[PDB]
Amino acid sequence: LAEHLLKPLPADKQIETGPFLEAVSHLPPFFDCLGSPVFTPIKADISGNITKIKAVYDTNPAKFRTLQNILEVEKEMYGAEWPKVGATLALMWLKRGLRFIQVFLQSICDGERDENHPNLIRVNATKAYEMALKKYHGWIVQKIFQAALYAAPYKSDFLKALSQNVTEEECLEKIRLFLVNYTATIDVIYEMYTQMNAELNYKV
Repeated sequence: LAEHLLKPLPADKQIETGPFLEAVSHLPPFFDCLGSPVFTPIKADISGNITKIKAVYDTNPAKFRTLQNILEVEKEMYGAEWPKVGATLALMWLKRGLRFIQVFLQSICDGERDENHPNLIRVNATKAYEMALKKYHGWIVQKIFQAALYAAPYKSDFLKALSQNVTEEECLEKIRLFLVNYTATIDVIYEMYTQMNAELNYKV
């Protein structure tokens, strides 16, 4: 996780597309090590969106140099169907998966727990869900998330699975290091969606 740090934001806060895609491509693999087939479609959703944005970038790397460039080019290129089209739409859903991961990891690092059930991660995952995804899901997918939640590993096991023979405390400090530029980048992407009026609130 500290092997594939995101770059810091440059001074103009424009995120280069190519390095962003390379960086977040390291995230989906972690899903194969959570110990459950329940995670397979989740991995596919995030990976799928990365692939869709990459395929749009690959057509013209210079025109799509930055994430901002993607949104503004597609707005011009598509007309009325935008922002519900192309790499803009894929990144809109990608950012919510990335924010989910962010809120979950930060919650774990901040020592948030259920006193009653201390070695579970259900409260951390639930907070992350509420903050990033829930309002974009209809009732059925919410019900599926609730069920899926029970495939979650124990906290102790989750942390050991992300790690080297290293203490839990060491592993968390490494996660905190990863979260610095990760959080800043996602925040800038959310801000970009707001400024460009590209955010949509349809539920699935």
